[PDB]
Amino acid sequence: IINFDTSLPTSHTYLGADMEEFHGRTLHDDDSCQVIPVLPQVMMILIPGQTLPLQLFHPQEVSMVRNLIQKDRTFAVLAYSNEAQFGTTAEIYAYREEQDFGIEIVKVKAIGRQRFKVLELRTQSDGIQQAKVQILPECVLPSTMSAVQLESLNKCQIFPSKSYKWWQKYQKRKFHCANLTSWPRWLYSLYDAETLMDRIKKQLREWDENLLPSNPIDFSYRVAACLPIDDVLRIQLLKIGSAIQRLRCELDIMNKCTSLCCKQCQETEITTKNEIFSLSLCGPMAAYVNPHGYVHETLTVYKACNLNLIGRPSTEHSWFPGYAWTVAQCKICASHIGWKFTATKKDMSPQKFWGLTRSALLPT
Amino acid sequence: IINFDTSLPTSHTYLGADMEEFHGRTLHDDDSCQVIPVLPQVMMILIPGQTLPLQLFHPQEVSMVRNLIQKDRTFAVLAYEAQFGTTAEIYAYREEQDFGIEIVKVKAIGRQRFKVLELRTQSDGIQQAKVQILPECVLPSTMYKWWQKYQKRKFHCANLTSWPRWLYSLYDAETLMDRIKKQLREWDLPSNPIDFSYRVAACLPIDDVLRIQLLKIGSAIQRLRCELDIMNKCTSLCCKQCQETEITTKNEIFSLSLCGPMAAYVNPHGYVHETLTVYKACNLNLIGRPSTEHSWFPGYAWTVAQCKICASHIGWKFTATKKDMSPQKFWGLTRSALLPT
Amino acid sequence: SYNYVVTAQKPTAVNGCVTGHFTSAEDLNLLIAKNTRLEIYVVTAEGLRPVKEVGMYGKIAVMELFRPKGESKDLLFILTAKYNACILEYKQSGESIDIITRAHGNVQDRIGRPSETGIIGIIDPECRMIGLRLYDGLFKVIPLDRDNKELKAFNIRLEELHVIDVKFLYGCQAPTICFVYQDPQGRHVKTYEVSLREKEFNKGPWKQENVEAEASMVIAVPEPFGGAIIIGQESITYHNGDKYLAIAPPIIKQSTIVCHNRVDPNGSRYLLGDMEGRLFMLLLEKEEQTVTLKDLRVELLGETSIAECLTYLDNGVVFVGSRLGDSQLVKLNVDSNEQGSYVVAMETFTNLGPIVDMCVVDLERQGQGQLVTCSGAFKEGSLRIIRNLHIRTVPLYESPRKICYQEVSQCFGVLSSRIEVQDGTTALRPSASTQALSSSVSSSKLFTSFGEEVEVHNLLIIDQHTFEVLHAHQFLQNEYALSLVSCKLGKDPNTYFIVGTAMVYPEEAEPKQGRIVVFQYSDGKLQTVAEKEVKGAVYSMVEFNGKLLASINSTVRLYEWTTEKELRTECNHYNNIMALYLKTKGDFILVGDLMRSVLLLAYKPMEGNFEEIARDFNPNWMSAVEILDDDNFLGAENAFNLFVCQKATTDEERQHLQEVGLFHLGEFVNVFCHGSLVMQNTPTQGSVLFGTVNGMIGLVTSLSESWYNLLLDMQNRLNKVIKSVGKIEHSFWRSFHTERKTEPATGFIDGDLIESFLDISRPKMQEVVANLQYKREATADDLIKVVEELTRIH
Ligand SMILES: O=C1CC[C@H](N2Cc3ccc(N4CCC5(CCN(C(=O)c6ccccc6)CC5)C4)cc3C2=O)C(=O)N1
Ligand SMILES: O=C1CC[C@H](N2Cc3ccc(N4CCC5(CCN(C(=O)c6ccccc6)CC5)C4)cc3C2=O)C(=O)N1
Ligand SMILES: [Zn+2]
Ligand SMILES: [Zn+2]
Repeated sequence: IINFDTSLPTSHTYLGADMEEFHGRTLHDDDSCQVIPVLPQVMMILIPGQTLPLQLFHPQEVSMVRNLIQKDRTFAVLAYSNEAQFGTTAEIYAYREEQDFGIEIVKVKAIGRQRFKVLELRTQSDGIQQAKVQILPECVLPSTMSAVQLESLNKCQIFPSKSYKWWQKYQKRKFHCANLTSWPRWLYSLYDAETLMDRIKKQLREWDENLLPSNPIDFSYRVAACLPIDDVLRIQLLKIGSAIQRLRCELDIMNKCTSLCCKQCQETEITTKNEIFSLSLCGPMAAYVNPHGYVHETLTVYKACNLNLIGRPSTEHSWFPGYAWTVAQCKICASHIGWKFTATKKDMSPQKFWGLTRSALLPT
Repeated sequence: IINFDTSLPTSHTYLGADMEEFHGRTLHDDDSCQVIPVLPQVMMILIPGQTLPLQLFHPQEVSMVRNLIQKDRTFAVLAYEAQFGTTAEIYAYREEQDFGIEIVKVKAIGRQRFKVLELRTQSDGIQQAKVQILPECVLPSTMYKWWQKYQKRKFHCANLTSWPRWLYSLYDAETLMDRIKKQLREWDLPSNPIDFSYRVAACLPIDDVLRIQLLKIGSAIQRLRCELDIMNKCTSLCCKQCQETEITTKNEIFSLSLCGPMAAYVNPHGYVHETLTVYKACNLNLIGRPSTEHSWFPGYAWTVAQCKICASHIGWKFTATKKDMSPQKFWGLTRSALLPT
Repeated sequence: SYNYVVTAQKPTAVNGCVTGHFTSAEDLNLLIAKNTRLEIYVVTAEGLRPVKEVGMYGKIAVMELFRPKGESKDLLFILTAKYNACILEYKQSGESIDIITRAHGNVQDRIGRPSETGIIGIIDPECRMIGLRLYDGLFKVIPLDRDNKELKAFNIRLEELHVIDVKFLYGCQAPTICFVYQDPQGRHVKTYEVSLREKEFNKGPWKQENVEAEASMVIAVPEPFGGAIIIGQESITYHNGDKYLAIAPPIIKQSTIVCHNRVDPNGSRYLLGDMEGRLFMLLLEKEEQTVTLKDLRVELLGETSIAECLTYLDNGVVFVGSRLGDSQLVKLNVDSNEQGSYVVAMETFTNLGPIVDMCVVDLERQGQGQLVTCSGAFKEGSLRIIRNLHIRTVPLYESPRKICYQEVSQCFGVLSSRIEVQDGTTALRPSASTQALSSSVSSSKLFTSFGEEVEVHNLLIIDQHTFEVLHAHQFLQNEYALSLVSCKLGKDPNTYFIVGTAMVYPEEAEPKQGRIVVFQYSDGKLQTVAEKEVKGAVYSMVEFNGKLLASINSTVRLYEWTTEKELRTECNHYNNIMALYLKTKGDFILVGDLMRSVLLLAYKPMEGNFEEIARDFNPNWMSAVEILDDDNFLGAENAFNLFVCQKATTDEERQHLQEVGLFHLGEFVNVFCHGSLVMQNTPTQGSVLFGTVNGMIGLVTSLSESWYNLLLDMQNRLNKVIKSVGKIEHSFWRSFHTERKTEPATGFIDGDLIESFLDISRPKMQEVVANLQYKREATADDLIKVVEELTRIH
């Protein structure tokens, strides 16, 4: 049973309140080329629709962001594979400068909007890189049946929606004109956005008992961002350009994964895919910032193994309000794997969970 | 040239204000044997007179400290298996609820040496050491112009023994203390040789085993001689993991606090680091941002520093927050990560 | 690449039909839109008399006749799938006939989403406007005043996004639309009035009402009834202000009703057609007071072919236009036969569509290829034999899916499927799989609810002379037979039928089990010689240098025929894509999936494995692929397009296929196959016949650069002389089209346009050929030779 307010983590209140907010989405024509500032120290693959908090202190980046708020509030994040070929543009949607602890630090909450392929990088005189990139479009395809659909029963394309028998009726009625082609209905169902989305929803709910958007594009992006997967497959999903292909690849990757081990000693099983649970409404995994400006892709799980707790619990800068953290590291090789979050009150739930940093784990 | 008030680090103002203090001293008998509680986690060769700031959070440790303020304000710190140790007497204390738990932050000034007779445990998880208070072997007199006449006068009777006049000048409290003080002039005290030797031994960057030696040394003159041998032998300080990455030399060491070049400081999570201040350090890359949070040296901002060959944390770089400060920049190197050469 | 596409068989599937007074004011005319062909016949006592046939530069999506005030005879409004709208008139003088374009335009919106219910078009009974529904939330009105020769149209915002059907109501002084729409509350009828002066909607004459959940059809009843009839799956209801009737006859509960047609001009009788082929009569009972509707009733008139549309001509004669089968002219009697059916078939119009598979065979050992195609679906399934154009039909009464030919045994192996009903299971009709001379059932040891339909799959061995079903082998329960090849494998001298299958269960999404079965047809019977289980569906199979290449889910596998007569693995290749399409030429293997992703592997016999020579991934639905030659690959793409991809010294550039040809065919190509229908033994190299959903067979060949340039210049010269019906640009017609993407045609020559060069009179030929360079200047007498030599390829 969970009663923790799942919208609290998404706010990133640990950064603070009274932050300036902006509205008005800034989009770039989906095939052109542009010049975009690159944030140097963000070693992270950002997927569209995914929040990214930052606390910048280098004068280079601070001056950049001060300039950006007066211009297109957009920068680039390169999906390094080792060396950049693709990336995502992030748009600043919250901002605040402070002079805390003797330096001027600018804290920004940004969001991924568009993907791109990297054409060239140019290191400005400031030590900063400007990326000349070409925007990639989202190839939205129609129904597989729109070309071969029969007109007389085009009236039957609108379904009353309210379950297994319902989906059997759905396959029978939507892909009726599949009889005109050389493939069966069940074959077309493997390329239908709705069936793929429903399959993914069910297959997640198998892991997370208490368990997403409705359009296929956002659904595919969210599923890609919140999976327990390494960097190579992350970039593979990023460079896939169609929602249907992305959903199919996500389903395959979702099926294959089994367990997560400590990266430095690969035989130490930290957890299994059935412990993954979503403590925030943005998904099982999300990107947070610690007090010194390092981004961690924390994955919430119910039970972890071969982890040693270290240090005092602290509710300082907690990413999950109402919980503390104890530094958890592998007991075989003493490498930091994540933190152990515990409730500060009774009547809360879960009283315990583990936030594991993605870069300290290895799927197997 | 230093304008920085050197009495600030010795007071540990990073542990907060309104801390209750306990005036008055409690001391055991010279040879009596007593049983004392042990801090279970802190590993450190505490030397008598040395200040140890602590932040205990474990329920057992907080409970025991709470039951110590009722009794004598003493506990024990073992050398580490442990054959020797030093008792530590609390003199400043506070409890707080900060960030979700009860934590007790205290200050303890090491008082007496002891040799462990037995170690016993309690179900509560803390240990009790039944130990014998080791005494000190105070000795009588074995028998530049001012000191030239001193050497002329004090060591005349050496003609009546089988050793030369000059040799007895190497085993006198005054001459050895003068040589040590003259050597510490560059960096920067108690007159009684016991206290002088204890204060000198606690401010050296030497590895552990040398400190255990000095702790077990039972005489003032011998401890002073060993300290001087070390001050004239230890030439450079290198990365412990590498054993070859040179971090600094003995010429850069300087005393930013009136306690000496080195002192023990507790970080926010109750970890005791023995920091040595140095003007220049090399082979270190700075990680992260500067900050003044919990700064051990007020008016300075720290910056993590680690060995560039192995990326092992060596210490911090303290950079003055305001101009017209002296020194503008320096380094604090944690002794636990160094190795003399 | 330089390709040349021509039509060997025009489309045969009837996608629409209407009846009116078009050619004259007294003759009764039947107008049939097949796909792009408009056919005007005159209704006569003897049947039909075809007066004209015309070709459009677009897929006819809407076709309706109307007579505005002052017009002696009906005009014809047509809309095409690219949103070209035209109003046309039938002008005659003597033996000459031609179609005048009274008005034309393009009525697309640069932004907006096409409906999921499709293009809907209607005409007000008083001809005060034309109403279209193309995108969600927008209702496009075209005023019909005679000054609107450009068909200027304005949108109106519809608050109800999900509109099902719409009609114009009769007996209204203000143009009124009655439409059925769906919301989370259910489904409701709603009426609006249309104001051209204010260019917007007003409240309709009678209130919104709730109707059946699956109500989907609207009929506008003429005077004196008026109102409307809403038809769903359970009930037929009638709404007219206060008056409200409803019936729930049990005879319509089995299948959905997908077409209708008014029989009497006063609206007392209607013909209704269900999905399965049943034809009903709906009768409106009249009471005199004003005249009000008394009651409704439905009478099952009989069974026809699966009707795409109906139209009552006269004297109890009804034309049934069918997409899945042959179109019909049927008689309607007053009393039923001994079988209880009022419907008698009179004439049948051949329909080859849908062509789902086909093969080229020289049955008569004559050097002239013949084409055997699998046509139709459900009870309309058939085999067609097409030769030089003569067509012979062999009805199966079940769906044929795949077909191959075995010369050593002189028989065709046909995969087929039939639908049975769980009751065990029971059939719905006798078919080929149940009327075979001999039969068998799969007995492999490897590996519901009442009234439901279940698919039973069979392999039929059919003789090549009489086309009798020699044998019928029924596969396992819940087994889908996907592929079928006839080949020799390894050193064995015997020929086999190899069938790849999959085990499909509703509870599973992606098949995990399948089989490769090997049959030998010997001495009149069929026998399983081997059977290899596989962990995936065998989507396709080919013969590869005496081995068997099979596509199992996302894997490609090479099998060898061992002396013990078992299939032994040789090598596997893994892809990111399901290998639905698997083509082979030489040692090169082309692998495609449904999402236009193309891959080109090669076989290294010494190394004995597969490596990726080239790749071209681009999201779009792909319906077929072919190998034109070592370098060029042909394919059919969504929105009825053809593409041709081509295989710098740079590894990255060399590994990328470059699209060198784009074309808009206006057809959904189901199958490609190498062959020809003309006497073997040119200016053209190669011959690929392709078959489509609408029954159109086409030919693709390859040209030289000289010929390509000459014919392209001819095209540009002819597009200036030929008067296109509806005044649509040929270059616009053939532009490669896709969702919010449009490119000019490249790499292809429209062979129909070129071959039309002979039809134009000699003065127009002189106009066309002027200043064209043959390095001599060309003359019409030379271009005649060129076009005749091009025409003699089919
Ligand atoms: O819910 C949650 C989960 C936990 C998470 N937290 C809190 C936090 C606090 C601090 C640092 N630090 C990371 C950098 C840092 C390292 C230690 N430091 C030395 O000097 C030093 C280095 C080596 C040895 C001895 C001392 C200071 C600088 C401090 C990181 C974090 C972090 O990830 C969070 O915010 N909320
Ligand atoms: O003048 C001075 C010199 C500096 C000195 N300072 C400040 C300080 C602040 C914090 C910690 N920490 C030590 C323990 C700590 C480690 C980081 N944490 C994780 O969660 C984590 C661990 C690994 C990877 C990622 C995150 C939180 C817990 C925080 C240690 C120190 C310390 O020595 C001081 O106080 N003043
Ligand atoms: Zn480990
Ligand atoms: Zn080192």
